[PDB]
Amino acid sequence: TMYIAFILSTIFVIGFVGFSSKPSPIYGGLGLIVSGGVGCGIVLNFGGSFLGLMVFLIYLGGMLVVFGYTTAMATEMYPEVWVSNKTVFGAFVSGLMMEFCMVYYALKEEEVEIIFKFNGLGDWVIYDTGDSGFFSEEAMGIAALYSYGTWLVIVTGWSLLIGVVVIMEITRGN
Amino acid sequence: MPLVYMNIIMAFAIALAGLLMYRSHLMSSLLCLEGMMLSLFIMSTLIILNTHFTLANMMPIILLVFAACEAALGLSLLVMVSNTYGTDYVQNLNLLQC
Amino acid sequence: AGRIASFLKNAWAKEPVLVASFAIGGLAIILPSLSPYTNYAIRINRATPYNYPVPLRDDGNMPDVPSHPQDPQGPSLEWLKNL
Amino acid sequence: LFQAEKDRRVLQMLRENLEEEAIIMKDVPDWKVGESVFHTTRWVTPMMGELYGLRTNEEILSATYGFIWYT
Amino acid sequence: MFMINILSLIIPILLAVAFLTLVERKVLGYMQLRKGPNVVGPYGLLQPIADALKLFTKEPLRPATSSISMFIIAPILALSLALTMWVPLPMPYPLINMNLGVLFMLAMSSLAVYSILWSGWASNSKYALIGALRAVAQTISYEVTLAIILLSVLLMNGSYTLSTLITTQEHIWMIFTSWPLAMMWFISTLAETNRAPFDLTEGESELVSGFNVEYAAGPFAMFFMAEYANIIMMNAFTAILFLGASHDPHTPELYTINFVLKTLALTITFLWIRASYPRFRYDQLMHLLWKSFLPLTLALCMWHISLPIMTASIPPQS
Amino acid sequence: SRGEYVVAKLDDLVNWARRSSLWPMTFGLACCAVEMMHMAAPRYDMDRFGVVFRASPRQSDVMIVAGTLTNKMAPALRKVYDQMPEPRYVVSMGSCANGGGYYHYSYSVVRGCDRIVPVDIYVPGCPPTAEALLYGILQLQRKIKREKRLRIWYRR
Amino acid sequence: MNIMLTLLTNVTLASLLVLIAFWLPQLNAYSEKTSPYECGFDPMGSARLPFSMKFFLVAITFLLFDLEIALLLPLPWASQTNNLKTMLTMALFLLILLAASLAYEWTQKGLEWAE
Amino acid sequence: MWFEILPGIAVMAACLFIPGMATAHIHKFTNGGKEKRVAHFSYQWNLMERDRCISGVNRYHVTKGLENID
Amino acid sequence: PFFDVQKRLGLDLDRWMTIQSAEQPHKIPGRCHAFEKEWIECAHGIGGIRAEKECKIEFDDFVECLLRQKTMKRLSAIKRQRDKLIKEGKYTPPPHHLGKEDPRP
Ligand SMILES: COC1=C(OC)C(=O)C(C/C=C(\C)CC/C=C(/C)CC/C=C(\C)CC/C=C(\C)CC/C=C(\C)CC/C=C(\C)CC/C=C(\C)CC/C=C(\C)CC/C=C(\C)CCC=C(C)C)=C(C)C1=O
Ligand SMILES: CCCCCCCCCCCCCCCCCC(=O)OC[C@H](COP(=O)([O-])OCC[N+](C)(C)C)OC(=O)CCCCCCCCCCCCCCCCC
Ligand SMILES: CCCCCCCCCCCCCCCCC[C@@H](O)O[C@H](CO[C@H](O)CCCCCCCCCCCCCCC)COP(=O)(O)OCC[N+](C)(C)C
Ligand SMILES: CCCCCCCCCCCCCCCCC[C@@H](O)O[C@H](CO[C@H](O)CCCCCCCCCCCCCCC)COP(=O)(O)OCC[N+](C)(C)C
Ligand SMILES: CCCCCCCC/C=C\CCCCCCCC(=O)O[C@H](COC(=O)CCCCCCC/C=C/CCCCCCCC)COP(=O)(O)OCCN
Ligand SMILES: CCCCCCCCCCCCCCCCCC(=O)OC[C@H](COP(=O)(O)OCCN)OC(=O)CCCCCCCCCCCCCCCCC
Ligand code: SF4
Repeated sequence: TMYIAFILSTIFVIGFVGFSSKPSPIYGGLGLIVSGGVGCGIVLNFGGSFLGLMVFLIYLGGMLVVFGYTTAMATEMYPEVWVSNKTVFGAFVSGLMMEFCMVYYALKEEEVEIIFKFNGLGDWVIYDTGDSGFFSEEAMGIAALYSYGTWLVIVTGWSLLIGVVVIMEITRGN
Repeated sequence: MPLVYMNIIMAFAIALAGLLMYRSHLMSSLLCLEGMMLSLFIMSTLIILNTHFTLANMMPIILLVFAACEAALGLSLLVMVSNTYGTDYVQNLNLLQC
Repeated sequence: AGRIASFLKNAWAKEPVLVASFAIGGLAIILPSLSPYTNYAIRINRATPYNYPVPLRDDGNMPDVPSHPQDPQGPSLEWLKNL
Repeated sequence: LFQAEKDRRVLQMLRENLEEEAIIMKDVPDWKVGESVFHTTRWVTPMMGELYGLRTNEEILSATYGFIWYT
Repeated sequence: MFMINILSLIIPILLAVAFLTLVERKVLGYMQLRKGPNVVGPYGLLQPIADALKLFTKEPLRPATSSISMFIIAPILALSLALTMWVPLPMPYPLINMNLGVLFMLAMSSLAVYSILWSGWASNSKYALIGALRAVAQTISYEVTLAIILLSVLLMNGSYTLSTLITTQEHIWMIFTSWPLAMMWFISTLAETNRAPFDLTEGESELVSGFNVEYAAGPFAMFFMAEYANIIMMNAFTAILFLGASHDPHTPELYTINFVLKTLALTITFLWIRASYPRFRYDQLMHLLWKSFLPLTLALCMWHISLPIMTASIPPQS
Repeated sequence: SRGEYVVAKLDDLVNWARRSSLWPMTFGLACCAVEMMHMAAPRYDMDRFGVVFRASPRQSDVMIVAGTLTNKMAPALRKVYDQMPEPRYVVSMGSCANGGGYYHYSYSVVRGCDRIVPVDIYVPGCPPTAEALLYGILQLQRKIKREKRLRIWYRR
Repeated sequence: MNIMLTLLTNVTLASLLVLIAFWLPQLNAYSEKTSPYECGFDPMGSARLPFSMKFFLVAITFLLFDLEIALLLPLPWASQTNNLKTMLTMALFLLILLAASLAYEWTQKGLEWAE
Repeated sequence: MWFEILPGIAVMAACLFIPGMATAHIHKFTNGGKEKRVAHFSYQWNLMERDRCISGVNRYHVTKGLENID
Repeated sequence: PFFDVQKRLGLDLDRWMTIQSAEQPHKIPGRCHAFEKEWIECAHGIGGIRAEKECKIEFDDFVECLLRQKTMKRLSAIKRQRDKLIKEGKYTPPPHHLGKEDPRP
């Protein structure tokens, strides 16, 4: 077992608690990068190496632009960190306490939330016995974006081009 | 359901609560909005990899594409607001009233 | 044709990078529809056996399905051997 | 050959898991050993805990993460 | 034995970094008609040792206005990622054999970007902030171009495994196959590693040492080590990707010797370029990639997608 | 004694590193700075001896005050000297830095940089030749070679 | 497991280097030494004030093009399919749309930094 | 002269030789004098696990043959 | 609301991706291909109301294959009982479960 997936899920939740308590965009981006890397690890354990690396790379590229924008638009004289503000520390501690309560309850018993029912057992238990051979099922399914999924490619490309046009039009000003 | 799905859904709920509770900056809200889609990506790929839905493996990529399209839209609106007011504070977006 | 020649002369003297970029892109778009080896590439991708060849239950009326792999019936990769 | 070996190994692990289940769940008031959780009688592939349920952590780890962690 | 292999991968890399410092000093000196360090040891061989001891026995200070947490983390992240990039390189056998070994290096490089950003922002000084923003722009441009160039070159290969790169380059060289992409990739690696003419984050002429202006003693040495490790790692990646060496499974030492020689040749080419050219402006660097490399990169990507199909030369998947 | 031998060897090792790796700050004020360039030049290459210019004061061990120090400039010199981390050394080069020089009786010149910073080596001349400055650097190295910080501490 | 061990080793070595750097040498800090650097004079303002970003549009275009390269990355596996013509058409379609985005921005002057 | 640069490049090359040769020697040492098995797919991993099981010593590199079947 | 242009024109825009029993690349089977096929075949052509009333057994088997809730309940029950039995020394695991056997090839 080794509980690697559960530990990484907990770190994922902690990073979300950080950037949702929202100290300042610098530390929010730091927490979001940490969460993205840990999510890459989670999906790597579950099987998807390409998907994990892709989400990590995309968020690493995206948080770079956010740093440049918060240096320009969203900065103040004394940027707030988690211990700097009472509201930020309160929200961070509340999120941490809620996550720890859920973790403890799930480990001690089969925790059924008000929304869904969760069973405390092996992520290794839920896995499948069967195997593929001499190809990666995830890689083949993603590569089927071009043979299958011609419609998805069309709508995605149109959306990207229109996004370029839109961001040029919004910032026109005048 | 395993506890992994519980953690991912809890992270999504935390990010959703972060977006709905503004503090001062619009940029922090955009970061919370980007985290929600990260959690959605992780949840969808965990579900798809577990059931061996081979053709669904392309869905998380489209999810990422429209995620960053939304991020681009938000950054453009943020620069226009900053040009108008000097800061990205949400308090300045008060000219229109209900 | 003189207008086109003058435009290409001016573009090659001001933006050779763009001239080369468009030429390479146009060659990439057009050439595959004229090359005779595209069908060969398709057949080579088909000839790769990723999964197991599940056998058919013989009904006594399948003359084109070999009884043994070495039988003359069945697909032949002799074209691929000498390629 | 590997298909035959895989089927025989899977069936043997299921049989010994069933024997251990019969030994353990003998004092349980309402418990039928080997009862399926599916209405259908079609053969259903064991998940991971039906095979490597009552086994050592080393074997469990190898079976569940050996391929992914092998670098 | 795996810990032993990790140590054998780490310690020689640091030693090679120190002697790359010495080699760059001497090569620049001889190109500038000087001798370079030749006094500290025999042919100046103890100069890196003297520099390292001096730096780590000197006093390091945290600026009064700095954010101490991100002030410390940044050199740690830089050196950690610099050492980590070496683990999937086949020489001829990788330490960690990854099915997708190239995307791992791309992701780790994109993460290695943030060390300089966080060190500059944490220092809380105007020169550091200017260097950090120069880093932002540089990473934008080189990142997009690097992604597409690597895509095309690996498309000539069949997969994302560096051992498969060796197998592909068994007979000829990817430089002979795709030299234009090789030129653009070399320029992109210069930009990625922040070497001249693209040394804009640490541009001494405009900024006083750039993003690490406030870093002193040990934390500065870690940034220097990380930069030089990145230089050597990128040159090794280029040598593997474009200058393929013959591999003999029973005597693998020959591949190691050839790989090391090609890596040293590319590193010396880096030093040569630094001695030979002036420095770009960062707006001119951004306009160089987007307006010159990106069109050619897209056209060559289309060409290298089409070429295997039209010539029936699609590489095997595995 | 064993401890005395160990501390002697250790502080010989530490002094060797500091002597053999000297990083002057990129800081020149007047005509004496041209002779620093000629010391950096191929004829008297200072890079041979491990002497390398660094722009940032945080990454410099030696401050070579080469030129006239004016009243309008003295605060900047003291500021950069303070920002240099320890151990740090000062080489005053030329008459203007040493004493007053040609401008000793002037309303706008500080009569010696030793009024502002603690100077370790004084190099005379107007300007000192590149060989004279190199001799001063070597004399500074020999002065570092005599430092016994660990030997003082052991007997402290 | 192996990759986790490698990452732990690298991080531990870097942290040990930092710890040695911050504890081995003699420390002597005061207000003047740790003040910020501005070429010898006190800074007029603060380094936390907004720093105008003259290439704000190129950053957003970079986000979109990063999405495009993410879409293009699975091409080596897509070239092993039997529908080579459909795969080629879709790959070229995506590349042509990326080129069209670049051409539109270039002609509409989105690559020119703000003055 | 320009050949005073060679000792530094020689030391750098000697340092760069160590990782690859060390990795090759360790791979051969921990795999019975043979190359480390490359398992990029589930089929190759299943082959390695079968080799471990049939070896009788819990080592996949201990290869068995005709003398073992009969 | 729903304009079935796909059905009218004979096109296929997302029906290939709607379900996991459809044509997959390299004929890779889904985890619950058999259960999904059985449920779809049961519920075809009778509408939503009759599908929910009458194919409930097939849907329950499909959901069981998807989520594995009853299976995990049984496994947790067996684990708890075994842990209780070995806590008081009333159960001794066999060597083949303790790792002292030679498995099958
Ligand atoms: C003020 O007006 C001016 C002047 O004045 C008046 C002038 O004069 C000049 C003239 C000056 C110039 C023209 C140039 C000056 C400007 C510059 C910017 C300098 C230019 C110089 C260069 C371009 C080249 C010089 C080199 C430089 C600058 C690099 C600096 C070197 C370093 C930072 C080296 C430090 C890093 C190191 C040593 C690496 C770290 C160490 C290691 C990794 C080693 C560790 C090893 C281990 C841990 C392994 C140990 C274990 C082992 C061995 C085995 C153990 C095994 C076991 C099993 C135990 C000008 C222009 C001027 O305008
Ligand atoms: C947080 C990291 C933990 C893991 C560390 C893993 C190994 C680290 C290896 C790198 C070491 C880096 C430093 C190298 C040596 C040079 C510096 C040096 O000597 O520093 C030592 C430091 C030196 O103190 P200093 O602050 O004067 O340092 C100046 C050092 N010189 C003069 C050389 C510049 O020693 C101490 O701080 C402690 C000295 C004795 C006083 C003890 C106080 C009590 C607390 C500690 C003892 C244990 C108490 C147990 C009971 C607790 C409950 C009551
Ligand atoms: C980088 C990784 C960390 C390494 C940690 C240290 C590892 C060992 C470092 C290697 C030590 C090298 C010592 C070099 C000896 C100096 C060479 C010799 O020339 O110096 C002579 C003697 O030097 C000094 O007397 C002592 C130097 C050091 C003597 C040995 C110190 C202890 C070394 C062994 C302990 C190292 C391990 C313990 C710490 C980890 C005096 O000559 P010098 O005047 O200058 O030269 C002027 C130039 N001229 C001649 C042209 C004019
Ligand atoms: C022309 C109509 C104009 C009015 C409607 C406009 C609506 C937007 C434009 C939509 C145009 C495309 C619609 C048709 C999509 C075809 C999808 C699919 O059915 O055809 C593909 C055929 O693709 C063809 O190669 C050409 C695809 C289209 C080429 C680019 C057209 C771009 C036009 C749209 C521009 C962007 C604007 C979109 C928003 C307005 C599949 O062929 P196949 O080989 O069996 O796939 C293998 C599947 N297997 C494995 C199961 C067998
Ligand atoms: C449809 C097939 C091609 C598919 C895509 C091609 C690959 C990608 C190339 C497109 C990327 C973007 C293209 C952008 C083009 C417009 C950009 C532009 O505005 O250029 C202007 C206009 O300059 C021009 O001359 C327009 C470019 C003309 C090139 C088109 C030539 C057509 C090529 C025909 C092929 C002929 C074959 C000759 C082969 C020669 C050897 C290769 C100059 O730029 P400046 O704004 O002045 O620079 C900043 C100065 N302050
Ligand atoms: C075979 C077994 C092993 C044999 C060798 C064992 C030792 C190896 C080296 C271990 C590290 C050093 C250990 C401590 C050495 C003594 C340091 C010391 O106590 O110095 C105190 C003293 C401070 O000055 P003080 O007299 O207190 O005056 C107060 C200020 N007015 O003086 C000072 O602080 C002087 C300033 C420098 C002090 C630090 C440097 C000491 C020597 C370190 C050499 C190794 C450096 C390695 C660097 C990292 C790797 C690159
Ligand atoms: S001492 Fe002479 S050469 Fe030097 S700065 Fe003064 S006037 Fe110039």
